[PDB]
Amino acid sequence: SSHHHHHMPDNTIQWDKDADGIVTLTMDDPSGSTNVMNEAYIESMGKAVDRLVAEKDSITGVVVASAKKTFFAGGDVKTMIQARPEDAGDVFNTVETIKRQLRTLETLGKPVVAAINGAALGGGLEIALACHHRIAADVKGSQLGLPAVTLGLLPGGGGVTRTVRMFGIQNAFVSVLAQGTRFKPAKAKEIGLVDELVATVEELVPAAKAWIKEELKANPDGAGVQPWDKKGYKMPGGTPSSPGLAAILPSFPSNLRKQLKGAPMPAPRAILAAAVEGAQVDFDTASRIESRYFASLVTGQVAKNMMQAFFFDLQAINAGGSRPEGIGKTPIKRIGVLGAGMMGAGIAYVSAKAGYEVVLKDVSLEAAAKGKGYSEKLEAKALERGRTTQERSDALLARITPTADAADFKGVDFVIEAVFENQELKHKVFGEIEDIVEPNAILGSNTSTLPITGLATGVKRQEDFIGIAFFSPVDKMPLVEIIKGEKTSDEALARVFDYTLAIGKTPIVVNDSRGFFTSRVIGTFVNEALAMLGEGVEPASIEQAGSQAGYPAPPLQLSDELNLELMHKIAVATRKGVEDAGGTYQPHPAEAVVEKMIELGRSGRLKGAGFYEYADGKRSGLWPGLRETFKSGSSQPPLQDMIDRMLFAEALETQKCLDEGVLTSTADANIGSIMGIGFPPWTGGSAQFIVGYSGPAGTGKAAFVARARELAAAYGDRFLPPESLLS
Amino acid sequence: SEEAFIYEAIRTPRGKQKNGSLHEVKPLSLVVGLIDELRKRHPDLDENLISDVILGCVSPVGDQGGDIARAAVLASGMPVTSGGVQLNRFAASGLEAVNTAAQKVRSGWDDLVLAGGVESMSRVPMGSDGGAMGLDPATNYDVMFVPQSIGADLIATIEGFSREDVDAYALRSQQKAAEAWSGGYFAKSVVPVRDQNGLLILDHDEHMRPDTTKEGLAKLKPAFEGLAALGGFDDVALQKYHWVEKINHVHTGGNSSGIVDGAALVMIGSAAAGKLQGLTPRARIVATATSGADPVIMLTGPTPATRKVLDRAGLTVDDIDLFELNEAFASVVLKFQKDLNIPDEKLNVNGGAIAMGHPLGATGAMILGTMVDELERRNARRALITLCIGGGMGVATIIERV
Amino acid sequence: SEEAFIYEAIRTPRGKQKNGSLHEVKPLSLVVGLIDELRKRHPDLDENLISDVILGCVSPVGDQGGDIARAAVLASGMPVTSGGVQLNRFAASGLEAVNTAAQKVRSGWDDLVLAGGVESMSRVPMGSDGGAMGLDPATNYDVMFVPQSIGADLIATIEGFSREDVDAYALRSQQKAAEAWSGGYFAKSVVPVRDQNGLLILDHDEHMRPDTTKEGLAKLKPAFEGLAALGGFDDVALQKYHWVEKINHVHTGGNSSGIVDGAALVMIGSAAAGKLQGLTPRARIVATATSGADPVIMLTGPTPATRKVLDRAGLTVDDIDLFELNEAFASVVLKFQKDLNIPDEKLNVNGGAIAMGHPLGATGAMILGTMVDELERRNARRALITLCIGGGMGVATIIERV
Repeated sequence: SSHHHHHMPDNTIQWDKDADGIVTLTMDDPSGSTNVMNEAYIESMGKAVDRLVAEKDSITGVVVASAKKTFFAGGDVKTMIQARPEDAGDVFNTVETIKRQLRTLETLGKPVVAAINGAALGGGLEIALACHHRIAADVKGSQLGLPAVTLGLLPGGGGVTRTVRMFGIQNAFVSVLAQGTRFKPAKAKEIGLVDELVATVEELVPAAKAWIKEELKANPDGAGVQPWDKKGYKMPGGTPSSPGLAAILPSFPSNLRKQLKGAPMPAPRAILAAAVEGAQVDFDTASRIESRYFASLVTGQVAKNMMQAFFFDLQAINAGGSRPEGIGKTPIKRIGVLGAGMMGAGIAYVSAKAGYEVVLKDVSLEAAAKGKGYSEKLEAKALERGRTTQERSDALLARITPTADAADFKGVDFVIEAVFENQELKHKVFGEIEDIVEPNAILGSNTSTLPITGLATGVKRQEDFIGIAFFSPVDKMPLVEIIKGEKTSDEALARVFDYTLAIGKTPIVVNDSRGFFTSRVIGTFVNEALAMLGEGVEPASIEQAGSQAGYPAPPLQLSDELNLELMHKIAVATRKGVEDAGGTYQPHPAEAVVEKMIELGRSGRLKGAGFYEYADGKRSGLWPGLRETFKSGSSQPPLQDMIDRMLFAEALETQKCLDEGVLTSTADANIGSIMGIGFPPWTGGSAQFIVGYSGPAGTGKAAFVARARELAAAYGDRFLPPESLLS
Repeated sequence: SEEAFIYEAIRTPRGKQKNGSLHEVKPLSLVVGLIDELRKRHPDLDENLISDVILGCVSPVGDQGGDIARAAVLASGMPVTSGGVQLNRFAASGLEAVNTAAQKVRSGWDDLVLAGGVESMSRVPMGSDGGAMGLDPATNYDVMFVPQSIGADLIATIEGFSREDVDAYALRSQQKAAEAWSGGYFAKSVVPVRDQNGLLILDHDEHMRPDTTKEGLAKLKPAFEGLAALGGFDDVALQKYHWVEKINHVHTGGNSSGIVDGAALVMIGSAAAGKLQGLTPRARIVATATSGADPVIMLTGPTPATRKVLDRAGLTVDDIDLFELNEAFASVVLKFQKDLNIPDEKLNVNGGAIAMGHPLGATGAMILGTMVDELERRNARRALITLCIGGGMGVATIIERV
Repeated sequence: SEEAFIYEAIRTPRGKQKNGSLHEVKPLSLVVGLIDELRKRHPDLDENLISDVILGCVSPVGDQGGDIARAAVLASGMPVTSGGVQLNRFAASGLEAVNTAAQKVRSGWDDLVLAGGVESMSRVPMGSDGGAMGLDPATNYDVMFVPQSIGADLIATIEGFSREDVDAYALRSQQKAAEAWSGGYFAKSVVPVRDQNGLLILDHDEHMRPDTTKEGLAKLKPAFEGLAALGGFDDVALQKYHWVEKINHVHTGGNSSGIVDGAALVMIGSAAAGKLQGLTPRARIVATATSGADPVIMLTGPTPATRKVLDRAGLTVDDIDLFELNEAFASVVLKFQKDLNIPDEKLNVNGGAIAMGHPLGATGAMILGTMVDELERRNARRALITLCIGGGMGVATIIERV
């Protein structure tokens, strides 16, 4: 139990004690460009902390700075993902040592100030939280927060113990901890996470040493003593024993299940537990409870799932994984968007938000103005929130040129298409514009189901034709499904791949096939629900099984947004792809349920009536007559079987897309399923859900095969596992 | 081996929270006053044979802390060899104190035992003792904690009980409580609370509103709905009961139990203890049982607890003459009536907690003493006492008039 | 009728107040961990036969409020038909939970019952539940309230026990507790407290100071004397014991019980319940008794409680092989030894609360489980368990190895 991990890595901290006795610890990791909490940092901080305890006589203050672009970000994800349940001892001792170093730096009896130049994420803020004073530079792009919950972990370096002490249980949980909210340096000072702000980063350290000289002279007793280390400390909002908090304290876990909708996500409940159980005891005991909960998550499967998808899979896609293996760079000078609907308007926004000159075009100059107005009601609601200025927002709306004339595309080197799914329509619309724009222009098409191979036959330069499937709403949905046609050039992939990164979105590469990958897998999801409804399952259970599985929207509710008559046409197109090939089409039992609602005149919310009942443009409960139509309640299977049916049907269909070449890697399958079809993040993706499965039959791919065979022996042959993972 | 008999059973009038007559009386004084009444009824009783004094208390904090049963033994002048223990089983703490006392007698290791409960909710509010499951996030999240208020609305929504149905039961409870006081059924049982000088403080269950109308209950608001929609307990309860779409908030202030003060005492002993002390038995404990159901609904407990005590005693529903379920919520009683097909002429014949109030720690002993005196008035044989318990628990007790 | 048998008896290591290992563990987790151990010992046990879970708790407030027994049943995954009740009889709450469980079995109305107690004194200090008699002036004045600390000094002053005498008993308690751990008598009984990951937190009674010397105890100060001289409880105690001139303050921190955390569980059931569940009995509850003495001394209770349980079971002091009195104070044990002429080779053979600590709610079950395992090691027959209770009470229990 020391300051070091062992009782030969590099050194990551500099030392500088001026003639006034103010030590300046400048973190500067040589092996990388980001100060990350690794094994080399723990040894460097131990040598620097032990030196502070030995030289405390000739020291009057400490300033913690950094020499990178950012302050300090995250931790060693390579190691936390490998920690097995038997490694919980080393995981517990490691975070205990990291907090023992901070607790010594915190209780040093001298002012310790943090100079936050850039990002302070995860373990970065937890070092600043251990400081008595915090100064942040108001540089755009600097973030401050504890986003450990996104990776399935909790801030186990004093983040929970100190944020609860600074703001209270209620404030710190909902605003800082439970969602991993990232804050600007201006918003951070607003809530108390930052105490002072400076214009540039050069003002940081001289102001930190000026604050220490002021704190020592004006407050000699309380210098270097945190508010919770004083005698009369009173936690904001009270401890769990005070009457004010104890009256509303039972509502905290219930409000958490209300937000998470009963999803099996163990991280947000562990954060709430360590937050309350830490307020009942002292800091040093609270610091140890925070560690025991942290080691419980690291050795768990859900954390390894999220760390695999939200870190390794995301950094691999942004690295250029599924990019063409070797291609150069070609810029974009003018973007042309066809159609001013809900899709074409948002595309013109996210393109113009990245500073791209957009020439929006619909059939009419009237609707083209209403297409730009979609982005106007996005900048106005952003101007009300104070995130952008009037100068920048007027430059964004100045790049979009709505029009109805086809010759205005003269000079466009990147075309976007966003009209209905009609092959003869897309053939003529592209035919009116192919000879107008630059010859090098990319001919992109935002398509849902229509194959890109057939759509490319309507243009002369088929190598420049490609599919760019966005997602509604375009301003927030970050996935872009890039469909690769048979004629599509390899350069066309890179030009669109680089464009997606330029607009801050995550791309995936998909080979042309039926339903692509998102629309193909999300269909099996809504089909499994409609299958249950036809089997006599209660509709209220299907909506709970959908939300408890981890989906953002229940399936029947999604089956109303996705027009019920639109899905009937998808089954018609699939019934044509097989019976025009000779084979006998085997229809899914959900297709008969769709036509049963079509015959009743309830084909989704668009008609004003589907599975729910709608009034004044608002969803108002389920249809009362839905139970008599399908004899609901006649079959009552376990809820865990319903959850596994909607999850396996998507995991099995994802595995088929990997074999059929629809997807190249599993990183595009995991990230593509989450950021697109809405797959539960606790699974880490639809492909990760197979190898990371955990149930009452085992763990891993082997247990997935047994459970899939168990579901197939009771709910149809469609649940049998493919050969790519069988035995 | 030994047979447990109820020799006495008394209780105090039930006050109220807002401007209650018993808000000035310490809860220790409520237990002492009932002990003083037992001496008034049997002055030549050797209190050294009293082996234990068992009290039920759901919030044993402050005035009710420190083994109030022992504080009642010392402050009333009882022999110091009478012990005293306070147990907490939520709303059934009073009935379980009677059960524990009766089971102590059958063991032959105790002769004569006092049992009952006490709860001054106007001085010690409900939940003042904290909560191991409600306040702990890890426990509140793991086991789905949704307060009893919503669990009643969920039963009514599941079993199909309308707002008029629960108001129809709350009305007859106000009537049968007013019919019981007018006929003087409680004159022998209820012991008026008098101060030190002897001046009267309260002599009647003052939470009653006997002039209640069907139209007056419908004008009320479900104060149980805002706490559910704001706290988020509606969605939590529906996550386990996934086959229910919407919770119908039917429970208001006029069809739920009242927050009142009170205390009750029951004298239990063996046949040899009563003969030696010159006491005649008034009832005999046939059998007791403890079971439970799901904790999310929290109130389906009295259904399997009644089935367990009936099969253990070798009886059926037809063999029982009176059923007494604590009227914590109206839908709880209608649920119990539908599960076992109970004729409502045998279900809370002298009203219940909806009109007269529900003191948490003492209700189990109050409704027991009500059934002992009613078996004698009706000259009936068997009576069954049940209570719905927080945490999805259930306790039932069968008594037989002797 | 039915015979009550002890099938299992386990406990946790006892922490300490100042920088205790169990200060981070919620008391609910201490009861759950022992339930997890019982499943580890009997995985093929139908827990639906478990009729009740009775826990003793002297300060049921905050972490220990809200029927922690029920919170232990729901949070451990036990069947919801297992009930749960928390009773408070001061220091004997754990033993009375065993007594109430055993008396429940003899009544035939319960099959298999868990019993024990829990008290995290480092998180919930003693007296946090308030006090009906201590804080009420009318009750504190009428019945003469003088804390247990002075009552021990009064017994030593009355019975003529010197400072060296109580230090001679506190020394042998530190030795016989160190001799018990070295010989491994507690290896089967004590269940180490492990966290969620399984990492060890505490595996030994850490309040012990086995390197205690006779000269080290004499250097201590009676912290029991300043509170008596300032609060004025010396003169109050001497007003009833008027034949005593001066109170000799002999009790310090080294010869009194320690303020420690801990929890214990005992599995009790009928012979038919154990045969059906594949369990073999380890001991049999012969008889229990509840008596008491004067509340001003507060600790002369275990003397008539032992005489009552011996005459009821038809035995004498010579018929008992082991005596186990809770070492709340040294003079309390020397008093009990002199009243009944007990050979000190039969009195707390494996140490006691002076060395290993005294968790209020769980000590009665801890020292009981110590006597069950010691009757098997010694291959003896009968053992008698007693505790001194606040309020001048006393509870004794005789067990017989089977």
